[PDB]
Amino acid sequence: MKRTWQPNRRKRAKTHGFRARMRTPGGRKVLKRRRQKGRWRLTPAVR
Amino acid sequence: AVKKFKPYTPSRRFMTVADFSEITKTEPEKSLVKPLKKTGGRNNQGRITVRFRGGGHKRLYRIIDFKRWDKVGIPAKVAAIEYDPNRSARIALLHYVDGEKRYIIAPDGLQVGQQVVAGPDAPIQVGNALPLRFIPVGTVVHAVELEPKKGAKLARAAGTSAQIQGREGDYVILRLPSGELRKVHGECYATVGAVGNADHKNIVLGKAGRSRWLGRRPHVRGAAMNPVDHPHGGGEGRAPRGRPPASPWGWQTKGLKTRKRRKPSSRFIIARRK
RNA sequence: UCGAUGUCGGCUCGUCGCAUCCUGGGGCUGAAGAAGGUCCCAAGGGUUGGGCUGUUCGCCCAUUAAAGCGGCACGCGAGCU
RNA sequence: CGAAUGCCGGCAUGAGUAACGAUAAAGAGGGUGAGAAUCCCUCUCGCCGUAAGCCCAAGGGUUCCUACGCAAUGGUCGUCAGCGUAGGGUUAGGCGGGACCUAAGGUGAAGCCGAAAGGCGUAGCCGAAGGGCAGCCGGUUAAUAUUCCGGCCCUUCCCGCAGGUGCGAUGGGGGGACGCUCUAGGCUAGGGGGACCGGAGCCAUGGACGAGCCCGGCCAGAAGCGCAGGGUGGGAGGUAGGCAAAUCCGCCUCCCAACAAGCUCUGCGUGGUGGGGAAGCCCGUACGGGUGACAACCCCCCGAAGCCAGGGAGCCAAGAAAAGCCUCUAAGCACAACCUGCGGGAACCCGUACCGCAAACCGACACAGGUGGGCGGGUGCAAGAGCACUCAGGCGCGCGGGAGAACCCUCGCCAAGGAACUCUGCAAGUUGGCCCCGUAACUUCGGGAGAAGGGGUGCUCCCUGGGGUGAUGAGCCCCGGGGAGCCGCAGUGAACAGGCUCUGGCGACUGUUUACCAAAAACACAGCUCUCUGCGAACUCGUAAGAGGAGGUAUAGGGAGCGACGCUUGCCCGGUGCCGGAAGGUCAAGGGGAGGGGUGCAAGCCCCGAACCGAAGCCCCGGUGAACGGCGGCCGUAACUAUAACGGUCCUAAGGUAGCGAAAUUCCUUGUCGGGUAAGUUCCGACCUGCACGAAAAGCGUAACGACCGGAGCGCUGUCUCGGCGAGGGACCCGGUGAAAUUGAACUGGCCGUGAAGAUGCGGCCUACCCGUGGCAGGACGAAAAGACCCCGUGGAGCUUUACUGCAGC
RNA sequence: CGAGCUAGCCCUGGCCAGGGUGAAGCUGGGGUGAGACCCAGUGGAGGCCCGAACCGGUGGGGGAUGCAAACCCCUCGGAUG
RNA sequence: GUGGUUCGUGGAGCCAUGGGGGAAUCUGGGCGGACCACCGCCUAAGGCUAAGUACUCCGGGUGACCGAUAGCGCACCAGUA
RNA sequence: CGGGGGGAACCUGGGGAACUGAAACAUCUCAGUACCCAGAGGAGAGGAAAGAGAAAUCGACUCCCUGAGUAGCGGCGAGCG
RNA sequence: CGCGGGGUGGAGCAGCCUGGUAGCUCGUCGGGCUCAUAACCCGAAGGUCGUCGGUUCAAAUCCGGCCCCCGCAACCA
RNA sequence: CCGAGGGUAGGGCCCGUGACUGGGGCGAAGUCGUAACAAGGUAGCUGUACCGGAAGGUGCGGCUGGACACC
RNA sequence: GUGGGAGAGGGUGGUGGAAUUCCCGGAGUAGCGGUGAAAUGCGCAGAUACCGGGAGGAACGCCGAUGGCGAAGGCAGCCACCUGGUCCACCCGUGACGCUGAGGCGCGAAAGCGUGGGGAGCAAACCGGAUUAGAUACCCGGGUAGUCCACGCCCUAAACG
Ligand SMILES: [Mg+2]
Ligand SMILES: [Mg+2]
Ligand SMILES: [Mg+2]
Ligand SMILES: [Mg+2]
Ligand SMILES: [Mg+2]
Ligand SMILES: [Mg+2]
Ligand SMILES: [Mg+2]
Ligand SMILES: [Mg+2]
Ligand SMILES: [Mg+2]
Ligand SMILES: [Mg+2]
Ligand SMILES: [Mg+2]
Ligand SMILES: [Mg+2]
Ligand SMILES: [Mg+2]
Ligand SMILES: [Mg+2]
Ligand SMILES: [Mg+2]
Ligand SMILES: [Mg+2]
Ligand SMILES: [Mg+2]
Ligand SMILES: [Mg+2]
Ligand SMILES: [Mg+2]
Ligand SMILES: [Mg+2]
Ligand SMILES: [Mg+2]
Ligand SMILES: [Mg+2]
Ligand SMILES: [Mg+2]
Ligand SMILES: [Mg+2]
Ligand SMILES: [Mg+2]
Ligand SMILES: [Mg+2]
Ligand SMILES: [Mg+2]
Ligand SMILES: [Mg+2]
Ligand SMILES: [Mg+2]
Ligand SMILES: [Mg+2]
Ligand SMILES: [Mg+2]
Ligand SMILES: [Mg+2]
Ligand SMILES: [Mg+2]
Ligand SMILES: [Mg+2]
Ligand SMILES: [Mg+2]
Ligand SMILES: [Mg+2]
Ligand SMILES: [Mg+2]
Ligand SMILES: [Mg+2]
Ligand SMILES: [Mg+2]
Ligand SMILES: [Mg+2]
Ligand SMILES: [Mg+2]
Ligand SMILES: [Mg+2]
Ligand SMILES: [Mg+2]
Ligand SMILES: [Mg+2]
Ligand SMILES: [Mg+2]
Ligand SMILES: [Mg+2]
Ligand SMILES: [Mg+2]
Ligand SMILES: [Mg+2]
Ligand SMILES: [Mg+2]
Ligand SMILES: [Mg+2]
Ligand SMILES: [Mg+2]
Ligand SMILES: [Mg+2]
Ligand SMILES: [Mg+2]
Ligand SMILES: [Mg+2]
Ligand SMILES: [Mg+2]
Ligand SMILES: [Mg+2]
Ligand SMILES: [Mg+2]
Ligand SMILES: [Mg+2]
Ligand SMILES: [Mg+2]
Ligand SMILES: [Mg+2]
Ligand SMILES: [Mg+2]
Ligand SMILES: [Mg+2]
Ligand SMILES: [Mg+2]
Ligand SMILES: [Mg+2]
Ligand SMILES: [Mg+2]
Ligand SMILES: [Mg+2]
Ligand SMILES: [Mg+2]
Ligand SMILES: [Mg+2]
Ligand SMILES: [Mg+2]
Ligand SMILES: [Mg+2]
Ligand SMILES: [Mg+2]
Ligand SMILES: [Mg+2]
Ligand SMILES: [Mg+2]
Ligand SMILES: [Mg+2]
Ligand SMILES: [Mg+2]
Ligand SMILES: [Mg+2]
Ligand SMILES: [Mg+2]
Ligand SMILES: [Mg+2]
Ligand SMILES: [Mg+2]
Ligand SMILES: [Mg+2]
Ligand SMILES: [Mg+2]
Ligand SMILES: [Mg+2]
Ligand SMILES: [Mg+2]
Ligand SMILES: [Mg+2]
Ligand SMILES: [Mg+2]
Ligand SMILES: [Mg+2]
Ligand SMILES: [Mg+2]
Ligand SMILES: [Mg+2]
Ligand SMILES: [Mg+2]
Ligand SMILES: [Mg+2]
Ligand SMILES: [Mg+2]
Ligand SMILES: [Mg+2]
Ligand SMILES: [Mg+2]
Ligand SMILES: [Mg+2]
Ligand SMILES: [Mg+2]
Ligand SMILES: [Mg+2]
Ligand SMILES: [Mg+2]
Ligand SMILES: [Mg+2]
Ligand SMILES: [Mg+2]
Ligand SMILES: [Mg+2]
Ligand SMILES: [Mg+2]
Ligand SMILES: [Mg+2]
Ligand SMILES: [Mg+2]
Ligand SMILES: [Mg+2]
Ligand SMILES: [Mg+2]
Ligand SMILES: [Mg+2]
Ligand SMILES: [Mg+2]
Ligand SMILES: [Mg+2]
Ligand SMILES: [Mg+2]
Ligand SMILES: [Mg+2]
Ligand SMILES: [Mg+2]
Ligand SMILES: [Mg+2]
Ligand SMILES: [Mg+2]
Ligand SMILES: [Mg+2]
Ligand SMILES: [Mg+2]
Ligand SMILES: [Mg+2]
Ligand SMILES: [Mg+2]
Ligand SMILES: [Mg+2]
Ligand SMILES: [Mg+2]
Ligand SMILES: [Mg+2]
Ligand SMILES: [Mg+2]
Ligand SMILES: [Mg+2]
Ligand SMILES: [Mg+2]
Ligand SMILES: [Mg+2]
Ligand SMILES: [Mg+2]
Ligand SMILES: [Mg+2]
Ligand SMILES: [Mg+2]
Ligand SMILES: [Mg+2]
Ligand SMILES: [Mg+2]
Ligand SMILES: [Mg+2]
Ligand SMILES: [Mg+2]
Ligand SMILES: [Mg+2]
Ligand SMILES: [Mg+2]
Ligand SMILES: [Mg+2]
Ligand SMILES: [Mg+2]
Ligand SMILES: [Mg+2]
Ligand SMILES: [Mg+2]
Ligand SMILES: [Mg+2]
Ligand SMILES: [Mg+2]
Ligand SMILES: [Mg+2]
Ligand SMILES: [Mg+2]
Ligand SMILES: [Mg+2]
Ligand SMILES: [Mg+2]
Ligand SMILES: [Mg+2]
Ligand SMILES: [Mg+2]
Ligand SMILES: [Mg+2]
Ligand SMILES: [Mg+2]
Ligand SMILES: [Mg+2]
Ligand SMILES: [Mg+2]
Ligand SMILES: [Mg+2]
Ligand SMILES: [Mg+2]
Ligand SMILES: [Mg+2]
Ligand SMILES: [Mg+2]
Ligand SMILES: [Mg+2]
Ligand SMILES: [Mg+2]
Ligand SMILES: [Mg+2]
Ligand SMILES: [Mg+2]
Ligand SMILES: [Mg+2]
Ligand SMILES: [Mg+2]
Ligand SMILES: [Mg+2]
Ligand SMILES: [Mg+2]
Repeated sequence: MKRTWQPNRRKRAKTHGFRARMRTPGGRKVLKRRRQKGRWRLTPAVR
Repeated sequence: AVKKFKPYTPSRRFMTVADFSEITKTEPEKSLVKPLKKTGGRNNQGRITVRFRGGGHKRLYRIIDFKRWDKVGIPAKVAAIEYDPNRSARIALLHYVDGEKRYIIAPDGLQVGQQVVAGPDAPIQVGNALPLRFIPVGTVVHAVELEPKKGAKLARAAGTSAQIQGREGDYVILRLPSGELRKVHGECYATVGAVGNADHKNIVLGKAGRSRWLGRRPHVRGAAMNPVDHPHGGGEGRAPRGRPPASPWGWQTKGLKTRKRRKPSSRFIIARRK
């Protein structure tokens, strides 16, 4: 039956993207935390 | 007057369609005078601020002329009477001698082919438009400005009209289609006649779906809802209203007068429909 | 027994008690015969089909030698419903 | 450390157990190899064929191709692979995106708002599966190809030359530019037939050398033409509108055309030309290469939903924008610039392999699930994308071999009976397509209706009607009509394809719902009523700005009940709510300063503070029932008896009207009577003693409708009496792979006792050699879930209100 | 941090074999003082009918350490709204 | 009308200020806990100002700190799979 | 010419909870804590008396000790201080 | 069993709360008006207050027991 | 072939009959009122509508088959 | 036919004044209404009676008759338009063209009905006051359908001379 992951490469980038985060103070913090933790990807990689 | 159908379906029986024989044009509208529009019921927050709205036919918005006065004195000939989906009434196409085209909301008994003018000058004849001060008392009248040079607000809807009871100072006394009695300023343009398509009130939607075409979505009663949702709901196997009847937001809906008290507008009203 | 002992009825499969419905055997009778009454012995076997109701029960139809009453976590849901 | 259903890890038990993932299906021969049911090749057999074939978009990301590999991955095996290692492989001015347009939305000079972060917002900008734009047919590679090659077309920039013209834009105007259903004429795609054209070969097994059989009979193609279409009037005058300017467009008038007549654009066709080009046979292929050939290359018919395309009609719910494009003028320039034609040159970035209904995507899996667009051939059956078989193509579903128990699942059939089964005909069965005959109550006249019930149904020969395309002719195709016959149990001969009727309840109806235990009588619904709302509307969201409402304006918009339609919807305004009420009463801050206090020598400073004036609200006065709601008790009475039209008396704000009533409501109750049945707690019809119906939380009906729920009959049945047999897939046996919950340890019997009250484990007695396999579930108070019920906890949470106390709002 | 599931709305595209029924209108005849009307033809309406795709999810069986954390078979609802 | 202080409206001053009213310049103004007198303190409505203080990404030194189930989550290519 | 953004913790400022405690709970506590925002730096804040507050006394600010769990504050409760 | 109100001239109601006295309508009886009857007028009569205890000086009145009456409740199971 | 008739299916009409139900007729002396007959004590009757135990009342319109004081 | 007549004959559109009700304004005070008598009601929150203003609906006083017109039902302020019947005069035309009329068609007071409007006065039903034994009546105070208009039905009557 239809499930919860229906990948679409564009939806991913406008949602969890890098300029998405950068646009909002909640999201700038997301990067901040992610970066401070030493995360290898700061933001999902989408092809 | 009101097309009716044989009942070759259920809901074809009581269904009733407007008589369109008034329509002289169809499938325009003058492509120069109209943009598009949209909404959803939702406001700029993405939020439903008016419930039960959406679906319903695509519509082009015919731009129409609620100031007749910017054009004082230039007559115009009535080219067509066509179908405005954005209102109860029908719009009249009029070509001015200016060569300018405008839409007007079409009065009952406005003939395609006749001439209309607007200004203090004007003959008191259907379709013309004047300052209120220059219309003779008793004249029934429609598309009225509430304030000078601000556009036609009052009596625009199919079959509506208004009446001049008298005159007081800079103000004339008007009976509105509500029946309320109001003082409107002398200088306010108004166009003589009633609005027509009067038979509007007699159409019978007749099936559910036809209510959807007008973009009205279903209306669910508090009465059948749970308490989170509405002041009427729960406990069921039905229930009376169990309290004085309320809106979803909780204020009372039979009798409560919601007009603000301290409005300056108040010293310009004399009566009741609200 | 609440860190679970699934609850009515039906179906299936039974098994047991006897305070015996039938059949066998008896005493008494207000037992002429036939047929009953009532009590005694007796658990070997047997104890119908159907209408109504979820019903157990009960009422009813048509038969029967008879159309017994109880126990088994109101026997039986790691057997079904 | 021994316990925490402890934590982390290791290893046991179940156990060689269950499974090994669609019942489309396999067999052999040969090859390779250490090793073969499982890899390769052939032959045979089966499965898909509106697909299980082919193409596109997502998404995936090297899975593609080839060589060498087999440890793991693969539910077995693997010599194979989507797996390991390595090497190769994706080629574009024209296909898709971008150096174009704008849509919702987003963002946002201006501006607005907000403690901060930020929210908004005209224009602009961004944003596409929409608008716009120039490539078609072959061939080639192990692997890409409208990308490379061959062939024939085309577009935009730059520069030049020639000719032409008031040139000129971001500004004006036109256009772009539009719905749904039905649909004309002509074409094309595709398809069938041909006695005609081309072709290896074939005569089998009784017959056939044949107008036999089998295979093929096309594809792209500028200009020109031809056919079918789309679009489209011409000229002058006047002009005050299209925020400047127009010569353009709008409007008025005059003059010829009504017509594609022209001009113009597009479809097909034909086109110089380029290219394909079967069976079969030989060879050799994860595959496809020679020949067949010098291939043929044509007629007829069927025919789109595609094309001409902005076609046509009808209807109402009334059906994007912006650029490209054309025009018009403005500055500015008229050397320029633009326009047309020709010519040279210039033409960037990114995608391009492969999977794609799936073993490569979403589902932890090589998961019976889910996934958008296009093509999707043949025959037969009324049609069809249905169904059966079948082409191209693809597959036999990555454990097998046997056996032929119980039992299970899926399926076939049955004497006599026919619902007796059972909560219930649940389930199965009957019915079944088409044509013709025929068809009731009732009805809102449409319906009810496929009502019901019937008859027909194939093959052959004979005569005949109209249509299409040709010609008004044959031939091909379509729709028929009448007559005589043959065969079987049977002609919708297989497959797909309603069982019907009577009658109640509830909801008018089509719709909607608890994703994943309820599809309903619940919600919605047209429609009725009340109520608010004069427009900077009420209402909603927001702190605001702002927005929705609505670019709407009372024939509108918001709230609330009711719920098609019919006939109706009674009485009560005492309480509550709302509505109205310019008096009155009370009432907060404030105004007022009678009088009183502190202190100071004092001038003073300072603190109280009564009268009285002083909102909303409340009180008070009314109103108001499709506002919250509410609509009696006891006692007597008629010349049989009964019963009470009638009276009496208490209380009320007023005492339940009409309808209906043992009801989706009736406790007593299986009320009583009638009906149906041999028998009826249900069902239907009555009565009325309505525990405890009753009129928009509507009353009573109502044709039609319903996967709703109840009752009854016909038909038919394995539902049953009552079982039997048969099929296949498991189950069993053999080889390969091999889990799980659970598990204090076990050397784990019956009875009668006992015991924390239900003992394998204590007492007595009885019985009992050791160990398994297939089976059934009585027991281990069997597994699972720290019982959801119940109570406890001064535990939570959702909900309500005339609980308390705040807050928003007003 | 989430509307890549699910709910509603907005913008822009697409899909719905085949059959059946035969509304208004139009035309013609009848009718009449003129009508309403009637009949025949044409016509092609509809939250109309049957039924694939598609969308569902009625009843029953199977599954229940599943093929599957909602599946499978049979049947069944809608199918121009 | 509130906030701060130990100050929760209390006899509630002080410091601060959202609203209303609203001065003076040394004989002027603030304070010593309501207010008054006396007696004292101090000079608001402009600004800057080292050091003594806080902390530990980083470098060092030290440990009756751990020794791979410890010690950081990471002794190991870990904020990784 | 300058600004913008980043920095483990530390600092100032704008805003600012609840569980909890009070063995229920409103004032009160937790607590101006957590957290969000803006700013600053290697520190930051503060700072040169319209101060204290009884002595005719001390002299800017900050940090430690003590004063002191004192003065007080408080459903005069819990507790705060 | 449970909670709540109740029982008073023939009928139907007050009175009891807060002790001292029994009241209102109808009916009944006597008289009147009328041919007559009812209506109507004038007069009367009738009750130990469910019952049995108890409290007080005194009980329809306040307390208890039994008998009845109406109402309410009987849920999770 | 047609054919008495039999059988299956669906209609029409007519009779009988049915819990109960509706009103009607009739019945020496039942209960309730007084509608009508005299201006019948509200003139009557009337079609229609609503209401009421009952006769009846009231609305609207109609008919006469109803009308010596007095303002 | 010609010429002339009377008339609330019918349909459409307008329009006038009296009065009633309500609203506003002024003035003014203690009652008003109503009956058989009263009460309910209305009134010091300023009624009634008076003047001024405005809104709205219905019906047309005198003329009016004991009259006119129409087939009937029916028809009454004024004006215009469209239109029916009918009488008189003259003897001009046609030349029995007549009468009646089962069916059919049409009209048809009031009430009633449907969908809209409109709603002042009136007023079934309803409520209250009074009368009565009682009163679901008569009288009085309120009062909704209806009364009016458009369209569409219904088709009755002491539709009577
Ligand atoms: Mg997941
Ligand atoms: Mg995408
Ligand atoms: Mg890295
Ligand atoms: Mg937003
Ligand atoms: Mg609703
Ligand atoms: Mg609900
Ligand atoms: Mg919510
Ligand atoms: Mg609520
Ligand atoms: Mg409620
Ligand atoms: Mg409930
Ligand atoms: Mg209820
Ligand atoms: Mg338990
Ligand atoms: Mg257990
Ligand atoms: Mg015995
Ligand atoms: Mg004997
Ligand atoms: Mg025995
Ligand atoms: Mg029983
Ligand atoms: Mg029996
Ligand atoms: Mg049991
Ligand atoms: Mg079970
Ligand atoms: Mg059971
Ligand atoms: Mg068990
Ligand atoms: Mg221990
Ligand atoms: Mg466990
Ligand atoms: Mg093992
Ligand atoms: Mg085993
Ligand atoms: Mg096995
Ligand atoms: Mg397999
Ligand atoms: Mg070999
Ligand atoms: Mg096929
Ligand atoms: Mg490969
Ligand atoms: Mg291997
Ligand atoms: Mg393997
Ligand atoms: Mg460029
Ligand atoms: Mg753009
Ligand atoms: Mg923004
Ligand atoms: Mg695009
Ligand atoms: Mg392109
Ligand atoms: Mg190609
Ligand atoms: Mg064909
Ligand atoms: Mg031969
Ligand atoms: Mg060609
Ligand atoms: Mg011009
Ligand atoms: Mg201009
Ligand atoms: Mg060609
Ligand atoms: Mg067209
Ligand atoms: Mg055309
Ligand atoms: Mg030009
Ligand atoms: Mg110039
Ligand atoms: Mg490629
Ligand atoms: Mg699939
Ligand atoms: Mg597909
Ligand atoms: Mg594959
Ligand atoms: Mg994958
Ligand atoms: Mg899964
Ligand atoms: Mg597999
Ligand atoms: Mg799959
Ligand atoms: Mg997968
Ligand atoms: Mg699909
Ligand atoms: Mg077929
Ligand atoms: Mg197709
Ligand atoms: Mg098929
Ligand atoms: Mg096997
Ligand atoms: Mg077998
Ligand atoms: Mg049989
Ligand atoms: Mg039979
Ligand atoms: Mg039963
Ligand atoms: Mg069935
Ligand atoms: Mg019938
Ligand atoms: Mg049939
Ligand atoms: Mg035959
Ligand atoms: Mg044959
Ligand atoms: Mg043809
Ligand atoms: Mg079939
Ligand atoms: Mg069928
Ligand atoms: Mg029933
Ligand atoms: Mg329904
Ligand atoms: Mg629902
Ligand atoms: Mg659920
Ligand atoms: Mg569900
Ligand atoms: Mg359903
Ligand atoms: Mg379901
Ligand atoms: Mg707000
Ligand atoms: Mg708008
Ligand atoms: Mg309802
Ligand atoms: Mg209902
Ligand atoms: Mg009511
Ligand atoms: Mg009543
Ligand atoms: Mg009330
Ligand atoms: Mg009141
Ligand atoms: Mg009230
Ligand atoms: Mg006052
Ligand atoms: Mg003193
Ligand atoms: Mg007040
Ligand atoms: Mg009152
Ligand atoms: Mg008697
Ligand atoms: Mg009953
Ligand atoms: Mg019964
Ligand atoms: Mg009941
Ligand atoms: Mg009962
Ligand atoms: Mg019944
Ligand atoms: Mg009810
Ligand atoms: Mg109600
Ligand atoms: Mg009913
Ligand atoms: Mg019904
Ligand atoms: Mg349905
Ligand atoms: Mg249903
Ligand atoms: Mg069987
Ligand atoms: Mg042993
Ligand atoms: Mg024991
Ligand atoms: Mg022992
Ligand atoms: Mg067992
Ligand atoms: Mg057990
Ligand atoms: Mg527990
Ligand atoms: Mg407590
Ligand atoms: Mg609690
Ligand atoms: Mg979505
Ligand atoms: Mg079709
Ligand atoms: Mg069709
Ligand atoms: Mg159709
Ligand atoms: Mg349909
Ligand atoms: Mg789907
Ligand atoms: Mg199902
Ligand atoms: Mg589903
Ligand atoms: Mg099972
Ligand atoms: Mg449907
Ligand atoms: Mg269907
Ligand atoms: Mg269809
Ligand atoms: Mg639609
Ligand atoms: Mg404070
Ligand atoms: Mg306090
Ligand atoms: Mg203080
Ligand atoms: Mg001084
Ligand atoms: Mg001073
Ligand atoms: Mg100060
Ligand atoms: Mg001081
Ligand atoms: Mg002091
Ligand atoms: Mg000082
Ligand atoms: Mg360090
Ligand atoms: Mg470690
Ligand atoms: Mg170690
Ligand atoms: Mg670790
Ligand atoms: Mg702070
Ligand atoms: Mg606490
Ligand atoms: Mg506590
Ligand atoms: Mg608590
Ligand atoms: Mg604090
Ligand atoms: Mg510093
Ligand atoms: Mg504190
Ligand atoms: Mg007497
Ligand atoms: Mg309960
Ligand atoms: Mg009378
Ligand atoms: Mg009388
Ligand atoms: Mg009388
Ligand atoms: Mg009356
Ligand atoms: Mg006249
Ligand atoms: Mg003559
Ligand atoms: Mg003659
Ligand atoms: Mg009439
Ligand atoms: Mg009338
Ligand atoms: Mg009288």
